[PDB]
Amino acid sequence: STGSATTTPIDSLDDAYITPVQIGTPAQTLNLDFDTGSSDLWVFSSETTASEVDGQTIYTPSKSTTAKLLSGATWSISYGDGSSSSGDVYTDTVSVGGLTVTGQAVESAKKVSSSFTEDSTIDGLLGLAFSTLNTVSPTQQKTFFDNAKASLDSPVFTADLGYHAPGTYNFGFIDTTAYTGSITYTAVSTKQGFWEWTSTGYAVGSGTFKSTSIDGIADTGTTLLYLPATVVSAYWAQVSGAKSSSSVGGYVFPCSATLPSFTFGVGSARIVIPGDYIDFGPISTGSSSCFGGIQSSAGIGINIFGDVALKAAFVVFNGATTPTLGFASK
Ligand SMILES: CNCc1ccc(C(=O)NC)o1
Repeated sequence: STGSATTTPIDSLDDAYITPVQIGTPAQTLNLDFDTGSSDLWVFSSETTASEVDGQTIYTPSKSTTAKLLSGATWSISYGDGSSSSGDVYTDTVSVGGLTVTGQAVESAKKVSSSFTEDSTIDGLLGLAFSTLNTVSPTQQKTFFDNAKASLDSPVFTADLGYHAPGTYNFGFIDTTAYTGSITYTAVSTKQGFWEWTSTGYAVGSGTFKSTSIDGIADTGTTLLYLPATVVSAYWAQVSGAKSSSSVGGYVFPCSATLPSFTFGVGSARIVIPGDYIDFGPISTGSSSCFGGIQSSAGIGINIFGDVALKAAFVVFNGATTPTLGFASK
């Protein structure tokens, strides 16, 4: 089997991407944030505290003839941005882009933190990291990908995120029309439950490539690119008037600037992030200070190849017995 679904930016900055997901019978379609940095499929629901719902589409398990309470199961998750959610669990039929899993754990939110309530565009998350990170207790549950894997033509999914444009998530096949040149594959460690890999280095604009190992995670659920402070300082030093602002919480730059590109290594290959991808717009409406898309990972404890980096590539999440990542230009 295969599936193919379009993923669409939630706003003009590509702050996140939403993908429609069919849950239950008859189908209830929710727009979920596909997150390769977490392993829970959770939704706004008929159980969510009413004051914490503001415009989201909700899953109502009592309206699904295939929904079954997973008796005794709870979940509770805290993300790297300080957001959180928790609740109970149903199993139900979940389809993405024509690919159907029966008996998928659908984690129904009873509580969500303010950032989720305040974002009317995201109806929940679909985790695509390794199932070892799933929070359901006392019986840990599998991701949608892990449950689909055996049925797929090839045990893979791909992320093809757009810059200010829709893109695609494919499951079970590699669309050889969606990228240029060849795919370069690189080793993955699953020891922390992430798609963790080691970049071979970086360049700033037209500068020389610096060969240096950068361990990090391919994370579709993180907006920006978070890298070691040395690398980030070297990038922003090439932008007149850029500075790290403790009050704003990262590097800012004059909105009048033209940003240089950023290149990262994948083995002997190179992925170029155009400068425009690194512009996240005014810090507040009408400000001439703009927020940078490359930020320090210092304090986070891990480097994160988020959407800024991933949207410059066609990315293969290879879930073979030994997982690997693939990157192609496009
Ligand atoms: C786990 N991937 C999605 C997500 C939630 C919060 C964050 C984050 O803070 N990244 C820096 O990422």
